[PDB]
Amino acid sequence: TAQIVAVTASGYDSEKGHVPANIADGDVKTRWAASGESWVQLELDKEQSIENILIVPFKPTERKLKFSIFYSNDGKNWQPLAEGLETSSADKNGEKLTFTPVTAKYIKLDTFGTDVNNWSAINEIAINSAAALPSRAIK
Ligand SMILES: [Ca+2]
Repeated sequence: TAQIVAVTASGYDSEKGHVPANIADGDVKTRWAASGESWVQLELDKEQSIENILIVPFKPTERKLKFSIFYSNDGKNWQPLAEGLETSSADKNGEKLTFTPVTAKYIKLDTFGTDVNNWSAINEIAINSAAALPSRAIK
């Protein structure tokens, strides 16, 4: 996987400490969570080729997360990989999202809550994962 060196976000659940770094700590038991329309931004160690994103949303069989994914080299000007996606509720395995490869230093997810409530909660994200999951092409 591509090294995530820094994570930032619009906000987070500070009472439970569901901080942005939890999205990239390699532990599916910790999560980032924020309410309302939110965003979480992943900075890689360098600009590099991106071919997949692994997303492990919280309570996936109960809650489908609505989100969009953007990429950038400067962290200021964004291009979409896909907009208005929902995560699957089929199982608890996460999903491997695929797309025409791009070059990026930053990946940003703009999130819109779930079909259950207005929290966005993600256990883990990884970039260029080898997870043994079927490819879900997103655009
Ligand atoms: Ca985590």
